[PDB]
Amino acid sequence: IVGGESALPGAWPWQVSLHVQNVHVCGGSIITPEWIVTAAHCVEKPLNNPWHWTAFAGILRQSFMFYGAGYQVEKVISHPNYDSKTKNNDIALMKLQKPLTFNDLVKPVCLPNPGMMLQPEQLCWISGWGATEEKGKTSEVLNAAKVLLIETQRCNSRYVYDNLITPAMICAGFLQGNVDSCQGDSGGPLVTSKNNIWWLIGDTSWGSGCAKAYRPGVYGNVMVFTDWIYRQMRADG
Amino acid sequence: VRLYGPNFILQVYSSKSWHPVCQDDWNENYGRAACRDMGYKNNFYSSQGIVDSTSFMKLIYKKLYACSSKAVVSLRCIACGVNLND
Ligand SMILES: *C(=O)c1ccc(CCN)cc1
Repeated sequence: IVGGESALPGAWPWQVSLHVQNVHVCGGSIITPEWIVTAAHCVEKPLNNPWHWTAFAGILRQSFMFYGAGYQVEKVISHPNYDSKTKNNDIALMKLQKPLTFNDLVKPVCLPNPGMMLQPEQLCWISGWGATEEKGKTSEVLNAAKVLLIETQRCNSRYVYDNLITPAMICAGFLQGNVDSCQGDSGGPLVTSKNNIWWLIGDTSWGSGCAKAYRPGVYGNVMVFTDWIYRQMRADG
Repeated sequence: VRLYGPNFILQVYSSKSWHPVCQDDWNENYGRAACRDMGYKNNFYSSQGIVDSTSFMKLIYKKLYACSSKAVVSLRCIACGVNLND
């Protein structure tokens, strides 16, 4: 998160840090006690197997995420139409071996329903442990920032992403830059409040550099994938 | 089966139309059936009824046919979407 501020305790209780080899790699979003939504690009070979993955929930600071205290991931499921070249359909699921215990610091986000009728420039939040500047290191503390949805037409224009923004993608940020996601934040949440509920609108996916003008963040459009997610969750058993 | 919009309106598809479900006869035991059907296992939260498509569906999720009787189903399968400042 470039241009945000330290998250408060329990502000973003669905945010998890996903670790490989005892370090933060990725963000994710809790949707059930056992199911976590992330990006497909995070679990590309050679990180497709569940054994490499642990999840920390409910902890703001990396230095309080202790070896052996995380949740072992048991299943990794990438979207069948994930295309690594274009980053299209960049959503994956992780299932935990043991369910999480919900409390004040650890709670799920709502999957989006069709008919959300979001504003074209809906006010959203992003959170995570990504760099706080382009090419920086993992942030010790979880950060969050307000961003607006950027309209697809505008995002696909010649001076922004030029026809790279598909229907399974949504853009967010500011075209002046300064506030954005960055590396480490990927797989993490883009959320918005509506009707007094926080909804998962997107999963941090891709874009060019961090916090540069005309180079916003691109998110997987979780609304287009909810039915796949429901099928995945139903099939498990 | 699906929940539609920010009020979680249980709808069912033809068999090019979705049609909500009447709160006539509904209980929290029929609520769980639609939730498991959606993939949520033994997760349940609330299944209240709310204000009204014109064609509805009255009474697991193949026991209904297109009706009218005041109030539709609002199904929440999980307590989600809350944080520090509510
Ligand atoms: C993932 O870590 C990731 C997502 C989006 C961006 C682009 C922000 N302009 C970078 C990295």
